[PDB]
Amino acid sequence: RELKTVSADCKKEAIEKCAQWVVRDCRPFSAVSGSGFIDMIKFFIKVGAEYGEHVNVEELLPSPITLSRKVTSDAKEKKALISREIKSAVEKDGASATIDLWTDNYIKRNFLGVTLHYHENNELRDLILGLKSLDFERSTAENIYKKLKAIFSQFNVEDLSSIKFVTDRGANVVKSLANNIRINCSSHLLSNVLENSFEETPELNMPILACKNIVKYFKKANLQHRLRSSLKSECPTRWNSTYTMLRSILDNWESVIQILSEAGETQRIVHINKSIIQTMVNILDGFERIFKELQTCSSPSLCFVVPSILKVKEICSPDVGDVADIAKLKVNIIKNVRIIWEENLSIWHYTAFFFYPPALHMQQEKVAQIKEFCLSKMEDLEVCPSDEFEFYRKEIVILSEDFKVMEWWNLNSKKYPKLSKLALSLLSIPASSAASERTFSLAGNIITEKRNRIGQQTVDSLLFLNSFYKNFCK
Amino acid sequence: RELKTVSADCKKEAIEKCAQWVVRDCRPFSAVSGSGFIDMIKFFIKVGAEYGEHVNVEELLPSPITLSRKVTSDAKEKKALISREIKSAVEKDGASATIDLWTDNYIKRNFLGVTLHYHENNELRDLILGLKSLDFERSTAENIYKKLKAIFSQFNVEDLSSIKFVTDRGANVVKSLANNIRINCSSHLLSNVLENSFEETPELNMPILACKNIVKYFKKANLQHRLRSSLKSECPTRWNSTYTMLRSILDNWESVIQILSEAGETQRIVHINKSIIQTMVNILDGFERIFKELQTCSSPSLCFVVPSILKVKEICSPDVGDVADIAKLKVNIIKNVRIIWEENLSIWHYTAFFFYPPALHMQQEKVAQIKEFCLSKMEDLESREPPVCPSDEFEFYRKEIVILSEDFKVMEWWNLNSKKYPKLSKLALSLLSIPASSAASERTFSLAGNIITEKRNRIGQQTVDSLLFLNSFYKNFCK
DNA sequence: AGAGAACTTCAACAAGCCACAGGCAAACGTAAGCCACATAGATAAG
DNA sequence: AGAGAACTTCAACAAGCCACAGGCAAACGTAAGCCACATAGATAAG
Repeated sequence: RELKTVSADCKKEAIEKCAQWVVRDCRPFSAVSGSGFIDMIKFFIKVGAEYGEHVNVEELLPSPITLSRKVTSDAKEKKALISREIKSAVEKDGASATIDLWTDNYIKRNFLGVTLHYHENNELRDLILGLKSLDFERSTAENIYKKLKAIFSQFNVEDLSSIKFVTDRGANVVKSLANNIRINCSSHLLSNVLENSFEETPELNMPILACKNIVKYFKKANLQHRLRSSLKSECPTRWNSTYTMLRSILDNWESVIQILSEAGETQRIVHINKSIIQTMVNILDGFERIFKELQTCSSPSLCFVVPSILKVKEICSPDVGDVADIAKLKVNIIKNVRIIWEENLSIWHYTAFFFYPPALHMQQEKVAQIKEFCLSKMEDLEVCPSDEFEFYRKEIVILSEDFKVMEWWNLNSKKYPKLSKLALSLLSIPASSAASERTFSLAGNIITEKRNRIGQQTVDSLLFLNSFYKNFCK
Repeated sequence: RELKTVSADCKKEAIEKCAQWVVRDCRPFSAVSGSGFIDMIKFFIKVGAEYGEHVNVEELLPSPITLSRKVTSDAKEKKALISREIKSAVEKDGASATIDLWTDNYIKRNFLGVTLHYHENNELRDLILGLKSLDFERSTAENIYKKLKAIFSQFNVEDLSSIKFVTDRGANVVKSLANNIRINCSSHLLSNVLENSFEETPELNMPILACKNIVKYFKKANLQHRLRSSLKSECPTRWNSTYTMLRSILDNWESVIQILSEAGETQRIVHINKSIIQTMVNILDGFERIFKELQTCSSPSLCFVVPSILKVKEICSPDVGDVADIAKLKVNIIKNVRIIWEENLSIWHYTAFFFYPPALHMQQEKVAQIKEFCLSKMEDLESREPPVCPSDEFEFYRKEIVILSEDFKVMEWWNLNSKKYPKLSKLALSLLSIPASSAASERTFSLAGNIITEKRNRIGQQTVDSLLFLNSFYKNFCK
C-alpha cells in the first residue's frame, strides 16, 4: 500500500529515455501527462516485476487493427451493460436529452449528436450516447428519426415524448420534434437575438468597419509579435463573436495605438470612440457570463431563465451614460427580446425556475400556470401535492454563495415525497445544447487530415466510451 | 539470448488496459507501432523487475516543461558531440545541403531551411540540421546570409565553398546564391515544364476544367460514396495533379458512365474523347517514372536526370498514331526542353551521369569537359595504365565496359572501385550525396506539419528546430 | 625384567577474578549553495 | 546375609530379505473450433 520511492539515477534514466521517445515518435508534449499513460506505467512496472527483465516484450504488443476491433467489441458490451441503467433512469422520467447534426471538412458526413442528460445520487449525470452519421440521403428528417430510433433501440428505449428536449430552431428538426416538448436552445437564442440586435443598428458599423480594417491589416502586415496579445477575427459561428474582438481591441489598446503611431497609421484610428467601447464591454460582460452560466453541464441551467430575463431587462434598460445610438440600440433590444424570448418562453421555463427555494420570484400571475403544470407532472409521476404547493409558498430560503437547489430539495426530500423528484426531473435539464455542440467540437478534435479513413462506428464507439469513462468511474 | 513468455490472461489484460488508455487519451492507433514505444516499454519492464511492483510512478514521471528543458539539453549535447564529425564531412568535399523558405499557416512565420548530406563508410548520411526563423525582417538575401552563417557557425562551420546546393529560381534564391554553388531544383523545373507544356497546347485546355468540374460535381453533392477510387480536385500547388486525376477518371470510367446513365447526366462525360485519355497516359507514363526516379534520396538521384533526358528524347520521338494535337504538344515539349533543361543544367549533372560504368553512351565533348573539370578538382582535391595519376585515372576509366546488370547499384560499385579509382570514387561519393531536387525540403516541411498543428500552436522556434535536428540525427546514427 | 597401583614431595606453572584507562570507531548535530523540479497564470487554436 | 562375576538355557522377537496383487499419477495421440495475430494493399492527405 506504500509506494517505494526510487533513487534519482533511475529517474534520470527515465528522463533521457522519455526524451528520446518524444523526439522519435514526434508526439505532443502533454501526452506524458495522460492519466491513462500513467496507468500504462503501472501496468508495465507490475508485469516487469512479476516476469523479470529477461522477457519477450514484442510478443506482448498487439496490432492496431486488433486494438480497433477490441475497442468496437468492448463498446458493444459496455453499451449493452449500461442499457439497463439508462432504461431505469428513463422510466422514472429522470432523463432529458439534446441533439444536433455535425459535419467535418474532409468527407462532409451527416453526423448526428445524441446526448442524454439526467441525475444520479449527488453527481449530475451527462452522457453522450453516440454520433451516428446519416450517410447520404438528402439529409431528410425522416431518415433522421429512423436512425434516431435505431440508435435508441441499441439501449432498448422506444419512448420519446416523455423525454424533454432542448433544441434550436432548425426547420426539419423542430418539424420532427413537434411530437416532443421542444425547448429553444437558450444559448443559440441569445446568439441569434444578439445578432438581430446588432443588424438593426448601423450606427456602430463605421467603428466596426475601422476595427475590421485594423484586424485585416494585423493579419496581413504580420505585426502581432509586439502586442503580447494577437488580434482575433469575428468568426460568426463562434459564440459571442463580437466579444472576442471587443476584448482584443480594448485590452490591446495601448500597444496597438502605440504601434500604429510608430508605423504611420494615424488614419486607422481617427474614427473610433472609446466611451462606446467601454459601455458596450460593460453591457456584454453580463452576456458572456450568461453564456457561461447557460452552458453549465455539471450544474442545472434551466433555473436561469427568468433571472436571465431580469438581468437582461436591467442591462438593456436605457441608462444615463448611453449615446442616442446606444439608447436606440437598447430600444431595439427591448423590442427583439419581447418579440422573441418572452414570446417563445412558456410554462416549462417558469415552472423549472419556480422550484428554486426562494419561490417568491414570480409572485405575479405565472404562479397559476406553474401550479397547473406542477399538478400535471405530479399526476404523470404518480403530505398532499396541493398541500405541498401551498406549504412551499410558506418557505423562505436565504441565498448563500455556495447554496445549491439540488441539495436543498434532497434534504427536503425527507419532508416532500414527490415534489423533490419533480425538482430533480426539472433540474436535470440544461437550458441549451451547449453539450451538443461541445460533442461536435470533440468529434472535430478527434478528426484530422491523417485520420480521414476512420469509420463512423469506430468514432461513436470512441466518444461513448470517453463519456462513460468521464461520468461513471471513481 | 532466450526470451520468455507470459500467460494469455496477462496478454488479455494488456489489451484491455491499453485500450482503456488509448480511448482515454484519444490518440491514433499507430502509437503502439512506434519503435521508441517498445523501447520505452522494454526500459519499463527492466526497471520494474529491477525495483519490484510497489514502486511509485507519479514521482518518477516528470513534467512537460522538464521534458522540454531535457530535450533542449540533449539536443545541444548532440550538437556539440557531432559538430566535429560534421566539420570533417564539410572539408571532405562530399557535403550536400538543402536551402529553401517556408511560411506557417497559423502564425505565418518565415523559416530558412538548412540540412546536410554526406557519405561516411558504407552509408549515405541524410541529416536535417534546422529550419530557422528569419524573425520579421525585410526577407532579403542579407538576412538569409546572416541566418545561414549563424546556422552553420552553431556547428562550427564558417566556410561554404565545398557545400553544394540544389534549389529553385526564387528572386532571393538567385539573389543570394551567386557567391557559392547553385543547382536548379529538378522538381520545381519539372513542374514548371509540365505547366508550360500544357499551356502551349490550346486544344487540351478545356478537358482540364471539364474534368475538374466533373470532380467538383461528384464532390460537393456528396457523390463520392459509391466511387471505388474516388476522384479529387487538382490542388495545383502539388506536382502533376492533372495526370493523376485523369488516370483516376479513366479508372472509374465504368462506374461513372453507369452512374450517368442511372442519373440522366450523360451529357457530362460525352464531351471528352477517350482516345485523348489513352494518348495522355501513354505519353505521361515515362514522365511519371522519371518523376519517381528523381525523388530518390537513399539512392542517387543527381546522376539519374541526364538518363532521364535520354528517356524523354526517347518518349519525345514522334509517333505514328499521335493526333496532330499530340504532335503539337510534343513539338512544344521539345522546344521547352531545348529552352529550359539545357539552359538550367550545370557541370554537376554531366559529371554525375559520367560515372555510369558504360561511359560510352555520352562519348561527346561532354566527357572531355568532365575530364577537364575532374582533373581540376582532383588537382584541388589531392600512358600508365595503372591508375597512378588522376589524368591516367580518367584515361583508364574511359575504356572500362561493364554489363547492364539489372540489380546494378553504382554506390557499392564505386565503393569497390575506390581500390581502382580512389579520387574518382571520392568525386562519385561527393556527387551522389547530392539529391537532384529539393524534395527533401518538402519532406522536412511535412515533418513540421506533423509537428505544427491547429491545436499545436504556440511553440518556440529553437525548440522545434532542435526536435527536427535530433530526429534526423537518430535517423542517421541509430542501429 | 616387567606391570598395577597408590602414595608424599616439592615446587612449578596457570587459568581465572579484578582496575582501569586509552583509543579509534560508528553515528549523530549544523550548514549549505547549486540545483531543479514542482506551482500557479496568459494564450492561441478553437 | 550378601557379595561381585562368568556360564546355560530355551526364546521370541524385533531387525533385514523377499517381489505377486492391487493400484495412479504421468505421458501421448487425437480432434473441435479457434481465434487472435500476422500480411499486403490500397487510399486519401500531407
